[PDB]
Amino acid sequence: GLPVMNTPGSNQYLTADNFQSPCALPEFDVTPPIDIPGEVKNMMELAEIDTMIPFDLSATKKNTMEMYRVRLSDKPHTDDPILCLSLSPASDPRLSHTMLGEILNYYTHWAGSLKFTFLFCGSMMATGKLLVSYAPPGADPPKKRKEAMLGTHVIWDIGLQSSCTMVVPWISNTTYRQTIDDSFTEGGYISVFYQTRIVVPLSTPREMDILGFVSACNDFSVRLLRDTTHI
Amino acid sequence: GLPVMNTPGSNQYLTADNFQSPCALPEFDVTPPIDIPGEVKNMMELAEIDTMIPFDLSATKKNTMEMYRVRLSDKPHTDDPILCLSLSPASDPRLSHTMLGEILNYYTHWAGSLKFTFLFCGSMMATGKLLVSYAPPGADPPKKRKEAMLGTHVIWDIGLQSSCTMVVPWISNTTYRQTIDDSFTEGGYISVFYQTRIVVPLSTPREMDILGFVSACNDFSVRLLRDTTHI
Amino acid sequence: GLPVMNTPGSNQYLTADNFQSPCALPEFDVTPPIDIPGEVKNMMELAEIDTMIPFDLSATKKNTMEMYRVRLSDKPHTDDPILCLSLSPASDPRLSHTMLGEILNYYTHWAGSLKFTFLFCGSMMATGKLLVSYAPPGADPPKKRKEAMLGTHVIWDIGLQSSCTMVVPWISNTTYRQTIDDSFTEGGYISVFYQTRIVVPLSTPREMDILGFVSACNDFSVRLLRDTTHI
Amino acid sequence: PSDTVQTRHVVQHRSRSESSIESFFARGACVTIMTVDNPASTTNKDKLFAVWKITYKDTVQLRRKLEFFTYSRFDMELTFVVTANFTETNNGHALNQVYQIMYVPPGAPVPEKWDDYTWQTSSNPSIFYTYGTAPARISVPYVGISNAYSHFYDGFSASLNDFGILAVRVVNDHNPTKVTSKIRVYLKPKHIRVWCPRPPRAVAY
Amino acid sequence: PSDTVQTRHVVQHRSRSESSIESFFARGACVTIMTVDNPASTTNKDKLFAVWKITYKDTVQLRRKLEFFTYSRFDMELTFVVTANFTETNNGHALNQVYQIMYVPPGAPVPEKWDDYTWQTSSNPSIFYTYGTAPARISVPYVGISNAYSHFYDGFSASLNDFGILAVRVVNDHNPTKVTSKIRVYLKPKHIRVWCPRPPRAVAY
Amino acid sequence: PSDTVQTRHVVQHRSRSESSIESFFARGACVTIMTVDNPASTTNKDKLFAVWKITYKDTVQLRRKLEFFTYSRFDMELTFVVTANFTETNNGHALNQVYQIMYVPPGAPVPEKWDDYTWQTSSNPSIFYTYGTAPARISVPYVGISNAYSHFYDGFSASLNDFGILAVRVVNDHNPTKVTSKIRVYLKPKHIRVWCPRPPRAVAY
Amino acid sequence: SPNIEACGYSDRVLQLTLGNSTITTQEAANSVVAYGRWPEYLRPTEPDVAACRFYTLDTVSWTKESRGWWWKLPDALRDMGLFGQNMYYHYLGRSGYTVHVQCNASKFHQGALGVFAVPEMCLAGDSNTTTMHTSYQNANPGEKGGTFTGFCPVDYLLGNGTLLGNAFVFPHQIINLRTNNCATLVLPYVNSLSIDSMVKHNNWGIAILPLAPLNFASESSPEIPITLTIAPMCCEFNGLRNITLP
Amino acid sequence: QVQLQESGGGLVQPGGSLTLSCAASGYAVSRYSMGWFRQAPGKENEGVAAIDSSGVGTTYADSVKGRFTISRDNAKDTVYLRMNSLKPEDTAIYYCASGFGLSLSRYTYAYWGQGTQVTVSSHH
Amino acid sequence: QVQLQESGGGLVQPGGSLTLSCAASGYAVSRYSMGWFRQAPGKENEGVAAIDSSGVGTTYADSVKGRFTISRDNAKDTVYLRMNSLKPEDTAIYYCASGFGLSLSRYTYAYWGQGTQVTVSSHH
Amino acid sequence: QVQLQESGGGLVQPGGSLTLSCAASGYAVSRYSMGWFRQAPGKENEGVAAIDSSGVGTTYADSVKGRFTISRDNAKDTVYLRMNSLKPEDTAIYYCASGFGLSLSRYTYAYWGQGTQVTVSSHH
Repeated sequence: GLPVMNTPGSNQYLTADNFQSPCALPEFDVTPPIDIPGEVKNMMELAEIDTMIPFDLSATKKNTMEMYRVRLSDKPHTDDPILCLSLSPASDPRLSHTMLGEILNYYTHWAGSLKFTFLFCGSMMATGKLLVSYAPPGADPPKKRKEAMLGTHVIWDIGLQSSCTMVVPWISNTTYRQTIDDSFTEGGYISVFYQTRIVVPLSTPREMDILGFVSACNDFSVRLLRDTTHI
Repeated sequence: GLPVMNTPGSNQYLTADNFQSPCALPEFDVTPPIDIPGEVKNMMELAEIDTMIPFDLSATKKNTMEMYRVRLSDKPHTDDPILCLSLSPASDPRLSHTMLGEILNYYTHWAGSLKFTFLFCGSMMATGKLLVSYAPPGADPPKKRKEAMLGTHVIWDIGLQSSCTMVVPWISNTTYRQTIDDSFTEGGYISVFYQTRIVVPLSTPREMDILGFVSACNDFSVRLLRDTTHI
Repeated sequence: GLPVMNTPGSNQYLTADNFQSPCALPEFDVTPPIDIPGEVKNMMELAEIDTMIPFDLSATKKNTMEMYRVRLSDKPHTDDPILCLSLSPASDPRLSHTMLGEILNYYTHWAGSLKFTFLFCGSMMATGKLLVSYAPPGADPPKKRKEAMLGTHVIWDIGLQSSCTMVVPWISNTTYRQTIDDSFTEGGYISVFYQTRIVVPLSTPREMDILGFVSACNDFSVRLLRDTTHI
Repeated sequence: PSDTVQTRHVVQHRSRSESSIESFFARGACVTIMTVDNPASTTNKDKLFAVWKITYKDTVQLRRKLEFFTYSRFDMELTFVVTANFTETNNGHALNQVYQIMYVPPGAPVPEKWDDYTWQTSSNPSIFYTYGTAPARISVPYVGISNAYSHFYDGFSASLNDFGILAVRVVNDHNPTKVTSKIRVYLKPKHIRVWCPRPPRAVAY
Repeated sequence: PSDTVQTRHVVQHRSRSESSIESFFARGACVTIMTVDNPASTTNKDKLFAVWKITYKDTVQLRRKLEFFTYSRFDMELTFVVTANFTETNNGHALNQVYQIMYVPPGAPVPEKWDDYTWQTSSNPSIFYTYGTAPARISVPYVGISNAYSHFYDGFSASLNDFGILAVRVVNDHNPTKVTSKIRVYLKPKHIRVWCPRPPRAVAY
Repeated sequence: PSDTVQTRHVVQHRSRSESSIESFFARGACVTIMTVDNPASTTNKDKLFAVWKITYKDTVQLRRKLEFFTYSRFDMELTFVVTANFTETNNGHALNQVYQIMYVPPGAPVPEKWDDYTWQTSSNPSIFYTYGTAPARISVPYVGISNAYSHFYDGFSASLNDFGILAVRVVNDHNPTKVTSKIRVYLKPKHIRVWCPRPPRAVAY
Repeated sequence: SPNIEACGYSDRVLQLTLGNSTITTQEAANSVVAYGRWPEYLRPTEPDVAACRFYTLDTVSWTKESRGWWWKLPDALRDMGLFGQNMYYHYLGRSGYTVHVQCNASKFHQGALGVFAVPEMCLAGDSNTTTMHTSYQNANPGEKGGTFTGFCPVDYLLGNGTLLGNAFVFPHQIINLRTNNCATLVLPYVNSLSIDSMVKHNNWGIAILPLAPLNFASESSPEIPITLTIAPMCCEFNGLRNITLP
Repeated sequence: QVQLQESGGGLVQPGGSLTLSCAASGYAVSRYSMGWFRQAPGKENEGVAAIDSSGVGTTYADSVKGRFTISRDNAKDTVYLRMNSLKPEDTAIYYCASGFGLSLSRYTYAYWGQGTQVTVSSHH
Repeated sequence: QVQLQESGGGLVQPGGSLTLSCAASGYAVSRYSMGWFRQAPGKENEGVAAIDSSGVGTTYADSVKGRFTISRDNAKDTVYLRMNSLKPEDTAIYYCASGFGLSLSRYTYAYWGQGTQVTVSSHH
Repeated sequence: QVQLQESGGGLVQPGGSLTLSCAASGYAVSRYSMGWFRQAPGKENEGVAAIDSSGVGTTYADSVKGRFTISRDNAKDTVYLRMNSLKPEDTAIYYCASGFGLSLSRYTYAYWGQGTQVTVSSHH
């Protein structure tokens, strides 16, 4: 017989191995596959589809369907932003319920860009100008209009285009950022301000709503498969 | 001096590393190797040689040399098989004392086929027909002849050919099966039944014996080197 | 949306991963690099520069600047070596304070050769012959001249060349030797003996000193980044 | 750098290999724990046999992961880490035991009494696992009656798909010192492919 | 074999890849521990905010390693493993919290009261981290004002370099049941390059 | 699928790399534990030195593995993880110690008294290991007098082969506070080749 | 391992005449080369066909109570003419063996005789801290040979603490009565050295154990016999020494 | 999981000067600004007071202003809203939240309080 | 390691109705059928009774049949062989084994019992 | 870290026969030879006595010889220097060290003792 040698590692079962085992059913005719439309290849492709961000997670409005309707009120020109979203995936409760967030709860690292969309749902005739602004990592979330107005920002026109897109880049220190709340490494800050104010024709409801959608970009990737399932 | 940088990992000894160390004996003339016949290249080559399966591990017959002699008795046509071997390597005590089994106690996974041989040691003139049958993974071990007769089986003729081979395939769910008793994932079932019965000339001993040999096939492989040595 | 699947590993942060993360500062003009002389590429290049071995780590002379001056005394022809250095990196306190030693406290394994230099600092006119000897791994450190004189040794002439180099080879059992004090796997033994004795002109100080330098060779390498930092 | 136009995104892939479907599910997870024994005692409860219907539905870890899709095909690999020990506080002894594990293809007779004919099965695959060696392993390919396993089946006739049943018992006879044993079952779906992607089940199962 | 001539050394390289500068420092190490909270109580000490100046100088592990050189340039990656728990011994409840982590580029206004304008910052990058997901990550490239970070600066005007400041607070309002949380910060210097190599600091820092 | 002819087997290799001879034995295992000390006390028992004859025969793990064959040639790599601590319950102090480990080629004088000439050895290789650094390592190539090491030698003249002897002692002189130290020895046989394959020794050694 | 099926009965009688010796083999076919290596010449004094002729040992009787038998090489052949002399007249000697074990019985006898050739077969003495043990004579039975038991080798442990069911790892053939009468084993020179001291070190161990018991029809021959014929293949020795006439 | 426990909520009577308090779990106060919102019976939520303890930047509602005082602790990590001169409209259910922020706005907040009602009603 | 402890073996007298019992360690009864074999003094082993508790499929020896009753527990995992009307031939050493099986056959068994002799002899 | 604790050092008077002792921590005595060195007041260090317990190879200084006796234990791992017939010059601070060695030489030593002075002075 061929002179062999059992090295350390034999008689051990690796839960993440890749060996070939005896097939318990010889010649079983397997029903062939068909093109059922919607084949998926990788998880990072589910994130490439926008999901609606639950902006309002307040006491009464959290868990109800109103956790998506961002209401532009009939209040003054208070520079306090009309919405500030912390672009810190796990260190901020809001971005963790999105599809894009769900996939990021199955890994430890993430790289690439994330894009924000804002579909305005206001009485056709109604107009105005809002200022969607982003403040790069580390820098404190902009509190006054002018402040935000100096960082990366788009002055989105209600009257002209209904849907507003703003792609937040990948201005990161390391090559891979965290998905854990060890430290609050404040990434970006998607911030929306009243540039002008809303102008309404005749007597159309003075408080209409907006929706926000977040998704991954083609350059978005993840690593180190970890998980957390409970009982 | 060349600007270097000590990364994390220095001053650590990995028990499974592969570095080059200072050779404690410079220029020691090493006695050259000779072709001593029987060089081995891999462990999986020791399994490629049949070893005798200890079928009878009963109280008195276990540990004695009779643990290999499978005696075809002078009993009736009771459909209860004349031998059923569970093809569940570690989850069945019998296949673990074979050479093929020994190597599988040094790993965690195994793939490929296993072949069974049956050398009949009965009085030349003596004849008969036995039915060596295999039942694929999961399905319960065949208890009645007819039952077994419908699954993969060879109707081995005593009178014609002395040695019977039956290659059990690799009809496995995963790509690598276990070598641990976590669950009794019943693989195959090598089963031998009395197809006819034994016919003996004149008055030659009516109870002769058979031997069983198990081995690996060229496509048989293992992974994840683990072990268990005690005191 | 693209059908994806979250495998085990998601939402885990690997401290040694390599992913791409969002860059917190988009378009920040980074001050370009300049050729500041002395760029380093690898740590193993800092060892390639000789460092002075602290031979005398005695009670009073340890920690003071005299821990480098090896004084050739005005004593007899006692065969007891004038210096024996154990070439067992971590298992011998002296070779662990050298630069070459420092890098070896950041790994677990080391291979390749180590070279020893001896710069004699004695009154020009002064002469003599010393015997720098090396005894390969395992063999006991040579105690008598003759003994050492039979192993690998260079009979360094004070009067002729001031600096003496002796390259200790890589005569090692395994492919990578340890940097831990688990066992005292005695490697080499750099040993210096009085071949002749020192001869001094007129009345010049009869006790001058020597310095020793150790470094790595181009074939020297390390592996498995480990560390030990304390408080 | 700091740029916000409205392009598509920015660049092209940046390597995503470990997030692919095959590597998402390529991690074996416990699916159940089957407890057997060899009672000299007439314990018609644990009575040697223990039968478990092969369903992912029992464990959470593997469940949510599989729910991210509506349809799937997957060659199923099973591993059997079998562990034992003596029950009673006694210096009683035993010889190494051999367990028979049976995979029974979907839509067959399910074994009851550890006795009965259905334990011989001329067809059902089985694995005789001698104790104290590397755990046992068998791969049951896509055994669906349809073109994919329906994670969420809509409509009428819950028997999701039926991946079969596992039955484990001791083969050795009645030992004076009663031995308990737990049969851990692991399931690595391999060559997995999925279809329509649903939102993840948020709550508790 | 046993040879002692006086050559250069003996042979040519034998593979040294894992000892290279990039792989020497490619190991993330804790740099600090920032403790926050959401006090319904007026604890003007921990008062939500916690500010830490980004300095390696605090931790030893990363320090000595960086001291082996005099100059360096390194794109800095930060990771934020955020963990929480309730303080008071009470069956009080809370909804998942969202923490805002702010990176502030070197030479900006450092936030004091958790309140003040400097927390809105139209320019300073921030990261809103919802709890219970993969830790947050941002990469701040070489933010030096010079051509390299001076590990040991000689001369006069210790503010070594200034890599910025991190401020973390809870965004949610005052919950009846007070929740403490520790923000661990990890720093993997990437694309690192170094210059003049000094002897290692032997002693205690 | 379900097929039983009588061919040779079925197909061709399917990858077996990690089961190869080189990777079977490429795992270092403890071979012994040598205890030394630096007694100011005249403990003519432990008296600094500790000599151990290099034999695999002492440890089981490595033994059975090597017994699967009858003959072998193997370049032997040794690693020395040296650990220490103070004995007496006292706030006594010590400076870092240097241990000398000596490999002595098969068929030489074995050292007794920690004193004697045989500790200088103009020929025997030695390794001076300063404490508190990466463990020491030396590779002693095939030092057999034959063409292979005889695992099971049949016939007459048990001194199996003789792979040498290791002697370890403290080099530093008598410290007021007595320090004990254990020298763990690891053995990774490298470039291993084997010959006639015997059945494995089943029992206890 | 040895799963062959020549014919069954008898076909042709091909006789092997090597020098003065003449065996008439059952046929000749069904031969197993150990590890697939032929006995070659050291790559000396070559006594050829003079020292390369068939010597036949004692024919032992296989009975219903037989536990087995075992021999040693060269040992057994130390009392055989020329090869015996060349063994005691030299300090060096390397030579292979063509062990041809023949066993004749009637078509009314049943059983299985397996011939296992064990290289360096040390016999029973769990004294690792010391093998050899049993004296030279108790270890060297010679032509007569020693016997296994249920100087005490335990059959199920192949007389060395390793289950006989694994023995099949060594070169071997199973003479299974109903099949072949003959078994052929060519063992090349295996030793740790190039050439060696034949008187001291035993290169091989032919062990014939009973796999199946003997069962003769009603009443017949209470026992059958097994013969061992061995022949030195490509024999060399260095160098004569005072033809130390006895 | 960040916890903000809303305590100090009880019945006052037109002119009351009660105080509310909330602790910070999982994070350091200065990492998140802190605020309050009231669900007026049968009405939408209104911002009341919010400051970030980092540097303490005070901001109040138009009605609320002057009377109410938002203060923050960094030692116990608590927010103390001194609800001075409570009036009949101020009969609402308060909630403490952490923002970014740094002031009154329906959104821009992360973790929310459970619930507490300060009833500003003069009764016998 | 699967343990089957053979208990309930003692001296009876021609017509005895004793009972034997064996526990199941390391495995669940239904995974292995359960049986008995007796070593008749100076004779080869004979199959006596065997059933698999999975669905309980009874099978007895030709001599033994009717009188002896094989029953199985899945709670305590025990096999109870009610050896009724014991006769002089039934003076043998019993052994409990787990099979596959599902009945009487020398082989087809895995784990074996230690040993117990039920002597069916009427003595004073 | 190897520890050698230098004990047994005290004031003797011209003709004293005191003894010193040192333990071996971190290593086995036979792995390192053992010695002594004295710092004569205002002088350089001088080798006194050294042996390796492996096979016990005795070596003494020219002055010291005969009178002083170096002995080693392998059980307690201690070195016992019987300083017999102590003289006025022998009023020095001793130190125990482990070498390689196997004798008296300024260098060739690894671990060193803390310090102990044996004063050989006859006083009242």
